[PDB]
Amino acid sequence: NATFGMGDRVRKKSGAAWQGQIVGWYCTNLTPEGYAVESEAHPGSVHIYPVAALERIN
Amino acid sequence: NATFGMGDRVRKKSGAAWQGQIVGWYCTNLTPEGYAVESEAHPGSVHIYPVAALERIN
Amino acid sequence: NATFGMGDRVRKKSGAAWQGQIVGWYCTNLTPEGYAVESEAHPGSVHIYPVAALERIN
Amino acid sequence: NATFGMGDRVRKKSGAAWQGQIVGWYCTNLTPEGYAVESEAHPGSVHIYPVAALERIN
Ligand code: NA
Ligand code: NA
Repeated sequence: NATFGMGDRVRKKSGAAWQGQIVGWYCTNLTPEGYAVESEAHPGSVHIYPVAALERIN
Repeated sequence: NATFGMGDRVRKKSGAAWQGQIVGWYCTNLTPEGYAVESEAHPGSVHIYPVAALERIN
Repeated sequence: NATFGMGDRVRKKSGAAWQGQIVGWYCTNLTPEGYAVESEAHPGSVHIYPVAALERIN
Repeated sequence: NATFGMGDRVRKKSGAAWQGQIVGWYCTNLTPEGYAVESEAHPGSVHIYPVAALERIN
């Protein structure tokens, strides 16, 4: 039931910015659906965010 | 061919410390096999590391 | 007018946990008063947070 | 004796990329001279690095 798949382009909706491709997944009690996103601006740098923080873009 | 699975207890081998359970996975060109690890000391806090940075513990 | 000083013991108030000593400072438009905190559980690992996310403890 | 000052434009020398302005400082035993850098590509997002990881650019 994953919202995003590998390679989707996503951005953070608000606050500190982040944008790039989905490169992984994680799950905790605090964040039952989380994603790893590699920056499209800073190759190799990856952030993890809850699904609710992210939106898919073209 | 994953080295670790969900729930394995791992620690960072050197440098800044980190220890807890595997909670996810990611893959980039820089890090073709990476893991998300939730701290066992700081619930909810998650770091991502390359496989080579981590070792499984009891 | 800094809320915390070097060496203060602080914790994150909510969400993902973090606890340890103040080891630095930063300032952005999003976070005009921010602090670096070295984990007391994971030596060497440092997170940065806005002041509003942190509280001083004994 | 700080290598960089607030507002210097810096980049990470190798590995995962990062580039933007110095916005803060930190010091630990592992990293006796560290800096906070706000991405110029992703406003509001800040990483911390040891001085040896960074170089000043125009
Ligand atoms: Na991380
Ligand atoms: Na950082």
